[PDB]
Amino acid sequence: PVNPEKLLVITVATAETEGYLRFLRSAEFFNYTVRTLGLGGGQKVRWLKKEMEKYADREDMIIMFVDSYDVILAGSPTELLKKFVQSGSRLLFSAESFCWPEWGLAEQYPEVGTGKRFLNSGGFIGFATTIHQIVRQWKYKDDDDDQLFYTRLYLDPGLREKLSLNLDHKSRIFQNLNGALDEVVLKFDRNRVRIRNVAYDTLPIVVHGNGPTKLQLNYLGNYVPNGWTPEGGCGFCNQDRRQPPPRVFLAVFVEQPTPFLPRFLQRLLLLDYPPDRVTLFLHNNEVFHEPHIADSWPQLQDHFSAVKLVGPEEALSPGEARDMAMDLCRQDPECEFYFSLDADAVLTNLQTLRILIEENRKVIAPMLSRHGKLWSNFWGALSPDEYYARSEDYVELVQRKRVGVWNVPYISQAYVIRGDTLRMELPQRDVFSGSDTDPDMAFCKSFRDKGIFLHLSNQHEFGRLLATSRYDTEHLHPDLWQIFDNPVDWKEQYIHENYSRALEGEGIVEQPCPDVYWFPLLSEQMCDELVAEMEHYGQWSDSRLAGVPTVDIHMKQVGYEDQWLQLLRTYVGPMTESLFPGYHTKARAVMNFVVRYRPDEQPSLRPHHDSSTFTLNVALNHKGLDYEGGGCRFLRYDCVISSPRKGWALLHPGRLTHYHEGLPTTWGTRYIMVSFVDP
Amino acid sequence: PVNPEKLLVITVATAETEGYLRFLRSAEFFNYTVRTLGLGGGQKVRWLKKEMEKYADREDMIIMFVDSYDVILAGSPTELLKKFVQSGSRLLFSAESFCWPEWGLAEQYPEVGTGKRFLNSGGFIGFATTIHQIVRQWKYKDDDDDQLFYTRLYLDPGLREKLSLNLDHKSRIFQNLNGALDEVVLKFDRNRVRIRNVAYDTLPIVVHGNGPTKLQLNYLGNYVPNGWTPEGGCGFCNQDRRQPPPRVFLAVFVEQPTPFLPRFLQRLLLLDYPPDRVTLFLHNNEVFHEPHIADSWPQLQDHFSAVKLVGPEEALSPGEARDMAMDLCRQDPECEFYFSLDADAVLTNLQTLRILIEENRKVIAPMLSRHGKLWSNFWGALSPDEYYARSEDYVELVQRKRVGVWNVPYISQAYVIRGDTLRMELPQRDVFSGSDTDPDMAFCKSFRDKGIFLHLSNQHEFGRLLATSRYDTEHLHPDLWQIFDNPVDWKEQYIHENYSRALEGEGIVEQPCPDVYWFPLLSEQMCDELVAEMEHYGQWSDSRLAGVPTVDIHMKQVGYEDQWLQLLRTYVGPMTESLFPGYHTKARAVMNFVVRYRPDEQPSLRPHHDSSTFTLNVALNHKGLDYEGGGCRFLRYDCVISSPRKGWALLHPGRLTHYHEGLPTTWGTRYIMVSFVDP
Ligand SMILES: *[C@@H]1O[C@H](CO)[C@@H](O[C@@H]2O[C@H](CO)[C@@H](O)[C@H](O)[C@H]2NC(C)=O)[C@H](O)[C@H]1NC(C)=O
Ligand SMILES: *[C@@H]1O[C@H](CO)[C@@H](O[C@@H]2O[C@H](CO)[C@@H](O)[C@H](O)[C@H]2NC(C)=O)[C@H](O)[C@H]1NC(C)=O
Ligand SMILES: *[C@@H]1O[C@H](CO)[C@@H](O)[C@H](O)[C@H]1NC(C)=O
Ligand SMILES: *[C@@H]1O[C@H](CO)[C@@H](O)[C@H](O)[C@H]1NC(C)=O
Ligand SMILES: O=C(O)CCC(=O)C(=O)O
Ligand SMILES: O=C(O)CCC(=O)C(=O)O
Ligand SMILES: [Fe+2]
Ligand SMILES: [Fe+2]
Ligand SMILES: [Mn+2]
Ligand SMILES: [Mn+2]
Ligand SMILES: [Mn+2]
Ligand SMILES: [Mn+2]
Repeated sequence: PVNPEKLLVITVATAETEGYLRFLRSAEFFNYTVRTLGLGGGQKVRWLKKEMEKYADREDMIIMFVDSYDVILAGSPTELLKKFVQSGSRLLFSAESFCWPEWGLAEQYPEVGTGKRFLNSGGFIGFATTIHQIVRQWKYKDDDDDQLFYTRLYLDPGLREKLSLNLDHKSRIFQNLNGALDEVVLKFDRNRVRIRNVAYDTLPIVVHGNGPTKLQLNYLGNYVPNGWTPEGGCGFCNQDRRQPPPRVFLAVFVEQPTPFLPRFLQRLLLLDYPPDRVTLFLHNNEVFHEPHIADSWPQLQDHFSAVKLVGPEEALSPGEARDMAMDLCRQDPECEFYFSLDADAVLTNLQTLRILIEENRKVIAPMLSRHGKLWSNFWGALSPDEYYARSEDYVELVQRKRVGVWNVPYISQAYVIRGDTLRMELPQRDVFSGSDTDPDMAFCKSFRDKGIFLHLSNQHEFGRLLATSRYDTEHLHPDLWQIFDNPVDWKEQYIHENYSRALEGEGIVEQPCPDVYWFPLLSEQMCDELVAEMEHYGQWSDSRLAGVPTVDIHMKQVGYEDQWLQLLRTYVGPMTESLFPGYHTKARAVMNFVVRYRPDEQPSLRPHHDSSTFTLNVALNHKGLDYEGGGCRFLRYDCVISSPRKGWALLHPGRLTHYHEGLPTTWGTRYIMVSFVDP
Repeated sequence: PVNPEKLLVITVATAETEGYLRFLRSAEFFNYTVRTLGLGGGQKVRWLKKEMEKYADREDMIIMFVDSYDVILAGSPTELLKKFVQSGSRLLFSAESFCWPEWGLAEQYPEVGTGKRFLNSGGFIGFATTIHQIVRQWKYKDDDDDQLFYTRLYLDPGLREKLSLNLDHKSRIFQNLNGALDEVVLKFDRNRVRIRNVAYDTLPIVVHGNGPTKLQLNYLGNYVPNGWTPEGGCGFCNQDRRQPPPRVFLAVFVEQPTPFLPRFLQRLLLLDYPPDRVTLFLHNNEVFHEPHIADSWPQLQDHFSAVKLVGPEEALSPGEARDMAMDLCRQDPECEFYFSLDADAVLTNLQTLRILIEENRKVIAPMLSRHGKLWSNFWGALSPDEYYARSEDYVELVQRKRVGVWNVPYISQAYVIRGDTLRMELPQRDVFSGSDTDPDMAFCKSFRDKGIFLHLSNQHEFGRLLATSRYDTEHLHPDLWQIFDNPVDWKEQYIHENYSRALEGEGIVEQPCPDVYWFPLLSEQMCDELVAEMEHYGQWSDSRLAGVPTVDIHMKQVGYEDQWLQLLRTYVGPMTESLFPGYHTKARAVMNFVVRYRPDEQPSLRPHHDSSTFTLNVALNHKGLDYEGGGCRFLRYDCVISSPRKGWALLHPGRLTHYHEGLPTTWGTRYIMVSFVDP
């Protein structure tokens, strides 16, 4: 039984990158001793050769040399030394599928049955004496290949047998990922994750993301060895910092017509971060949003430490605008953090900026998804063309079956970047631009090209993404038509704030007349925009029974029937079934129309029955302020609703029993919305 | 100016028939002096010749000889004498269109332009001396024609010129009806009626219904001269009597299957006449009515002085049965009046027998019509074939625009006959039988053949006639299907007695639950016969909405849909419009059915909505006596109708609001009738 205190791990690193630190944390988890050369590829052997002179006689010592930037450790020193002894080798190299650099040498390699045949110098383990005898032979220069130097020495059949050199053909200790991606799966335990090679049924110690397998290693690195575990949750999510706070440049990008932009702009005033510590940059590419931004700008200027607007007049491309905002932070030594936030990102968590800063990463994004769907502001995997690909754990992340902070190949729409990273590691201006590749992908490639991890946190609920795809802007109030595409935000803007409480009970609903129910339905903004949309149409004027017309406009005339029918199904239907227990509705309504009452034209509506099972009657403006005059009188009951409430609706039967009358409007203008449901 | 005291009217009569008395009353109206020969046709001249010897020298005297049985006087003696002087004749005969008996003598008659050419001995006026010179020449015998005797003397041209004989060619004084029916119309005044000859524009004094114009004279006799006047009403209706009362034989004839016979039999017990003075004869030709009559017979026997039933077993024809009943009165000297009453005659006036007896006629019928139509129990006129013909005043009589007691050619279904008339004037037994002519016409001919008037009184409202035409007897309770043909009697039997008061108001209708109305609709007899008709069918088992069947029978299965739909239109529709002001109904209902609740089969009905605008729910039996168990529960109201009332119906909305439940029937059997109206 070899002594773990006799095992030394040697690696090379010239900077403490995130990949090097990820390797080190995996080594510390298993209590390895690590010796790092070069913190102050032929240069690797030069440093190792020098380092090995101290151990030229140490037959008692076992040394494992591995890369660090693209390596993680998955097993303990005890298991590692046990497998090394089981190999019966005195210096065991990692094996792989490809013979590089010299392809011609593939002939001299011994025949291997089912295992890997060729050597890989990214990982080997052996006695210090044997290793010293190999690396002392290096005399070349730093730019010459170390793989071929180790190669050439191995294919010397006399030296291979003298020093007992071997390759780990079946990945018992070393797992090189290149050419073996389909052999490697995660193997889970309670508080630990490692990999299994399903082709050889081994549990390797060293995971080497050699070649173009860096993202596959980033994926494995999110779990192995203590990254995320079924019982402890994620391991580095808590350890890395899970009076005044840092100064932030907040950059907002409006690159397309976007629903609910006034709501987004107002939400910027609500973010829970000292506004005297935030500098706002806003780029707007759309003339459609200029009034929205002009409306909000006085509040934004009074809120934040400084503000800057770059408008459509400047004709900046999205990539040119993102380069500009990011460089404004880069060239300002007081910008400690850069917060990029796209207009289609809805932040429900107002502490999002604090939470992301505390995670203490170079680059980190909050996870945001389209409501109820899988599409999110990140990708788990890339196609070889850098097109989207679904990763093995993407659904679990999006559905928050697994929460944590994840190393991912692509993020978008919202991220927080350390300002010192922009200055020291990505100093160039062409981060998003400079190629015909998409600006958002060019950004991610730029960071991946520097070995900077792109982190994604689903540790908290942060918000959602708006659908902007086919946002029809040919309306006076286009967000009225957003009931299908963004129903969550449509509800928060247009459905009455106290509706849900009324639907759930709590005594909001009233019964002012027998079997006439009264509940809040529409917000004041919905009422104003619906009225304004009706008057914008302008062409004013039904299924009533007396023994009966109104000046009105039907939803179909203005192209709002399908939308109003959706509101009926989603909000009125459930309300009716709660208030008339035993009745069930699909919210059929052929008659949906706004009627206008004025003393100048039609001020009243004579007694009648509606052609409906029940009628919805929503006031749309204020009694007293917008009109003087009565509301609705149900004759068989001697009951009048004298004071209608703007966003509140009446629910009453349409036939037989509720003969009703529209009392004359005596001043101003009275607008109501009425649907004859279930005819 | 000739003196009216110098005018003597001479007529002949061997008995004081109604026609003679009608003539006399018309003579008394104008204050004529009448000398009647023979109260103790050649015999007419013999009596006149003898009578004239007293006046052979009376040049101061004017004498008018007229028949009496078929004559009425229409003008005064003053007008008569004025016209006689204007004629410039000394003996003026009536003229007519036909030369009888000898047709050959038509040549010797003087040419007449537009007027009547030939003589008629039924009426003439002249000086007593001139008349004596003519009638003293008669020496023949009583069976020889008087017309030819007067004829032959007139066509003697020398005697015609010597005595100044003339004919009333243009009907200035005498109006013979035969051959001039289209020349004669009534001329009305305030308190007097006479005739005008429109062909000559005259106002005759003497109306002679000679030949086959006796019925036309009877028609004129109903008005002329003081018969019926626009301002005094009828003149003989009041004058002829308009402790114990006379004994009556009441004869009832059931000659066809007749609706509501139990009601007729019960009504016999209600007639306002001392039953100890009435003897009941009832003939029933129908086996269908034997149970009806057997049911009633103990009450009838205990009510009347004596009773006799002649059943279908005897195989009497209608004419043989009417002869038998009438002869039972004829051969009984204690039968002072015979009252014949057909089963299809509904007497609403319970004093009908008293009223008709008081009118003091030989034969008189109360006017009865089919409800709302013109057909009645009398004819105003006959075709020459004795088929029905409409008279000039028939509609006025039927509509009671003119009321009185009318001399008519035909009566049926109800009449009161003086018993002494049967004994002394119509002693034969073959009154209705003896020929292939219809029994009811043979009866009328028999009386007309004896100069007996058939009177008809519409002075009061007496009753109506049932439709019996196509009475379908293939039912357990055939009168249930009589809603179309006899709706007045159908209502009195089957509609709840307090329905009409409830429809008119008066606080009968109740509202036990909100918008559930409760009113009496069906009589207990309707409920029992409907239930019994359902069980007679036997084959027990819908448009309900829950989140829902019943053991029931639909009206269509038993052939009662059209009838029930008529009840809905006539009685439920108006009730619904009164109780739901503003709602209007045509009473559409596709679902009409009786459901049965029993603990053994289906005892309850789970909560549901009906497929209807409103639902009619009529209990059909008694809670407690027929079943134990609850009724109807409306869930949204916490309101139960625990005690249903047998003939009462519930009226409630069918959709949205009145989710309702049929509480379990725990004993017996519960029957209800339900219609889903206006689906
Ligand atoms: C929704 O309901 C809330 C509370 O039921 C309303 O807020 C109240 O408004 C009155 C005056 O308008 C205040 O005196 C109360 O203190 C408020 N309550 C709370 C809890 O703030 C609110 O106005 C309703 N929304 C709308 C649109 O009418
Ligand atoms: C129709 O209504 C009348 C009166 O409203 C009911 O007759 C009453 O019946 C009660 C007992 O049943 C008596 O005490 C009253 O004196 C009766 N009133 C009269 C005026 O006679 C009658 O029962 C109702 N008809 C039905 C079929 O229920
Ligand atoms: C690492 O070593 C320490 C003692 O220095 C020990 O307490 C700890 O449990 C070890 N951890 C592992 C994973 O071996
Ligand atoms: C008939 O004569 C009487 C007098 O005797 C007279 O009062 C009456 O008015 C007369 N009537 C007519 C109709 O001439
Ligand atoms: O003015 C009102 O409140 C009644 C409107 C109404 O009943 C209708 O539009 O049918
Ligand atoms: O039993 C009752 O009273 C309810 C009957 C009912 O609602 C129905 O027949 O639809
Ligand atoms: Fe209405
Ligand atoms: Fe029902
Ligand atoms: Mn490497
Ligand atoms: Mn309209
Ligand atoms: Mn005569
Ligand atoms: Mn049924």
